Amino acid sequence: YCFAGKTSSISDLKEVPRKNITLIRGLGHGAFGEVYEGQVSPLQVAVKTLPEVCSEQDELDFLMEALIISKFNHQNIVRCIGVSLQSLPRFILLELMAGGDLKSFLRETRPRPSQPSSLAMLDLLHVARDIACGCQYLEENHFIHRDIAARNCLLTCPGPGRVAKIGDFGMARDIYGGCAMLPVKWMPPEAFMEGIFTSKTDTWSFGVLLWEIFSLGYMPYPSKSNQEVLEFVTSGGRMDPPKNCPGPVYRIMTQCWQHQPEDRPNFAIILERIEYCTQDPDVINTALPI
Ligand SMILES: Cc1cc(-c2cc(C(F)(F)F)ccc2O[C@H]2C[C@@]2(CN)c2ccc(F)cc2F)[nH]n1
Ligand SMILES: Cc1cc(-c2cc(C(F)(F)F)ccc2O[C@H]2C[C@@]2(CN)c2ccc(F)cc2F)[nH]n1
Repeated sequence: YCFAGKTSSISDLKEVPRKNITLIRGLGHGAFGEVYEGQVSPLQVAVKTLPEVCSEQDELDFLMEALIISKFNHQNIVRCIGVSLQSLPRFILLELMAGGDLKSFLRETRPRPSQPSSLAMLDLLHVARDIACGCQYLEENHFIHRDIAARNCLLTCPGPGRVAKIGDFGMARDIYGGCAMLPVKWMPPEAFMEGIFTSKTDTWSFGVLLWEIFSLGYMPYPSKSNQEVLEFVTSGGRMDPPKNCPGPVYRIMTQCWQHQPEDRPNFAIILERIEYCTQDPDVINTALPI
């Protein structure tokens, strides 16, 4: 694997003795295996596991994740603490995000008649700004994530002062299973039509993510199916604003969704435009829907 002008190696990872690792509680499922809260000797960690019953192709997939995530050095990308590959099942140790994934956080935190005043519009911009920062770092380093979505984002803590980061790279690794598994609802025309991926691919996906954030955890093209989206988008159809979404934010989503890739902004521009949205009172004083 190459990144930042260097070729990484399996030895360059930090092997953590298995005896030092201790699993605390299950946290969900990954693309393939499972995930746990853990402790290393007292360091709080997250542990991605590789099933023992796995293919020899899956083993190599697992290693690649570790190598990929290890060469990143950015505050908006989950840190890789190390690996425990010499023992079975093979572990990958990663930064722990107490806020959990973003999609769930948005759904769990939707303002409701019981407790409406939970989140504000300014909080959503910071999350979007956080992810835009990471994507720019990837673009600057010529890495194409190719699966920018709320489900692959994590939060350090649920309360104020949370930071959002990109937490999963299973897609970039797989391309470096099938059609019904393709994230069609997050991809531009040239991706699901031709299989072309660039930094302007991630620009389109970030627009969908933006829509996810200001719909507060909704599913893109809610009532539509994958193929209905596939025909909707190629025809020039685009999603409507999320409920109460301020104009200048939606205007970012619509530029991210330009049909031709060269008509979409890069992440330097998106960031700048997003920061500008944090500077408009009429934007950050808009109330969220219940
Ligand atoms: C690498 C890492 C995972 C967690 C994590 C932490 C917590 C808690 F709040 F309890 F600490 C809860 C869930 C967490 O991820 C779980 C949800 C999963 C599994 N689909 C996930 C989501 C997005 C993603 F990008 C990677 C994931 F693995 N932290 N770090
Ligand atoms: C290609 C593209 C750029 C944008 C864009 C998006 C946003 C938003 F806030 F919405 F993110 C804001 C500004 C945008 O371009 C503006 C910066 C300009 C004008 N100097 C620009 C720069 C380079 C270029 F090649 C075309 C340009 F028009 N969209 N598409």
